[PDB]
Amino acid sequence: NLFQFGDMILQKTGKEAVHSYAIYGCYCGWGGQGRAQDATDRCCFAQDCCYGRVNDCNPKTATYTYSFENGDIVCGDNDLCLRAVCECDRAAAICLGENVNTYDKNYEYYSISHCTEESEQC
Amino acid sequence: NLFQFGDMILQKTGKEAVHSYAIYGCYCGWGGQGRAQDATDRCCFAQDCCYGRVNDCNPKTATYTYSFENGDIVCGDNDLCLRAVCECDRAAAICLGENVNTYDKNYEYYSISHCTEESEQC
Repeated sequence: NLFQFGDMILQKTGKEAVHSYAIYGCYCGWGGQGRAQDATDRCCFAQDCCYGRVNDCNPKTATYTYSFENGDIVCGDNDLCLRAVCECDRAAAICLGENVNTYDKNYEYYSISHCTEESEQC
Repeated sequence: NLFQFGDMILQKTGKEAVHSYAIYGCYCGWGGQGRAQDATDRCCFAQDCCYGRVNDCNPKTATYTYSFENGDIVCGDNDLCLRAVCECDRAAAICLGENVNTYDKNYEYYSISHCTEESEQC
């Protein structure tokens, strides 16, 4: 679920997701169309593609099992859907940590008016 | 996609989603666990259950066809998945409009610490 993903993001970026990623660019958090504004937004777009490939559960609300082993994120589910969602979140959180250096506050609160361009493809 | 849902929300509530719903309670926008804080949050929880029933597309990025006929929201897709996502958004936007009167700014920016309680069931 997104709060768990938010826990992963906190560990990898030091940022609270509800004040940042939840409203960043055209794809992070609330969005879904337009062009990914930068590397951070591209992580979110790739994660949405990833969610598109899990199977029968709702990624937003699927509550999975995970742990930090040292700093590494380890998904613990056996259940295929919970596990697949956890793997998408893990990968996306590492991607966000990798690109936190170029995080631009100017992309915060983007809305439909900034995200008109044709959507990205998976 | 969420920006289109945001367009529906704007028409029904007069509020810009990225500044409000996108970070409201335990279920609206960024969330997915805990207890729905109020009627508004319950709309979002029911919408997540609705998304759980559409079929093979990613609701966040599925770009559907809709129009306002007077004030009514009319989904125009033939495609089953796009249509089902549009119907979930339409229903959720009407629900949010119906409950805008009890919208509480105090539920804005809720995070995992406020949404610990056991999750709601569909």
